[PDB]
Amino acid sequence: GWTLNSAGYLLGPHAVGK
Repeated sequence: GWTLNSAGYLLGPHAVGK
């Protein structure tokens, strides 16, 4: 992502990171 997918939405299809 860039703003809505990186800063707005969370990423992690296989690897988790909180």
